[PDB]
Amino acid sequence: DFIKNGQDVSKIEITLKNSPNVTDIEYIDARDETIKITRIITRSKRRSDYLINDYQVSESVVKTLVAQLNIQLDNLCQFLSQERVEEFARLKSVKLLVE
Amino acid sequence: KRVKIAKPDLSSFQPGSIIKIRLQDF
Amino acid sequence: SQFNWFRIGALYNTISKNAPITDHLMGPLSIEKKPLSKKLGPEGSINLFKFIIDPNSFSRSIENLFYTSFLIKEGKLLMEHDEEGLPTIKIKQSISHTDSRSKEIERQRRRAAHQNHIIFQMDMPTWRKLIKKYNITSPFLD
Repeated sequence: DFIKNGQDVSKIEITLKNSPNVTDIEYIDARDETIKITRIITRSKRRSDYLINDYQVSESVVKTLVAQLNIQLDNLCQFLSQERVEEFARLKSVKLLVE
Repeated sequence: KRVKIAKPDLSSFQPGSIIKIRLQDF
Repeated sequence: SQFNWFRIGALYNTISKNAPITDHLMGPLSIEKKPLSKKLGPEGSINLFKFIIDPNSFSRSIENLFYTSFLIKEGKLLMEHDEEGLPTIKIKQSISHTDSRSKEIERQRRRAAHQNHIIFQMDMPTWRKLIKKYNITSPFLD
């Protein structure tokens, strides 16, 4: 769905502020203030390859960066989707205690 | 003079925020 | 509850502020219902054969590989052949292109080219062999 019908590669680029509190970064200094993360989806290739300041990396590096930015995708608090909205709709006190 | 877009200076923006997003071939 | 909170209140709203005051009786009560490499410089190159060995420590080779390790993730590292016919260690510039796919095109270009893995670069016999001729070898990074 993301890939344009006909085009081989679909590209998203996202730029964030950088601070000297996150490790395992490529090409980017701690004093630098720019983190550029690029995701490309193509039909022919089936692998998890991301880009950090336009440098190819495995998804593990970007995942551990996301972990070190105190932001989480699986957790429902940081990200809310339709299924997650439905799950919050019928929410028990035990789930509140768990969170 | 020639029109210049606002400078995406990340220092002014709060840490962890996003200034410019590029969407290609969607 | 010790100070005159009325005398100040009496001075205000009367001497100053000229504010109209009205009782406004309860008239509506009675409503009628109406019914990372900043310091380094690129151009220098040297053999790698004692770039790895340090009389002090064996792990010196690993930190030499650590220089490659920062470049392993994207794979930009490529060392060029000298007279011996094998790649030679040298420093790499920071490189940048226009868009995120342009550099990607760059990396798969280098993968397409011939790769320098015919012989593992660090091997025991030749390092001693070069020591005997000119005693140069030596590391450029430490």
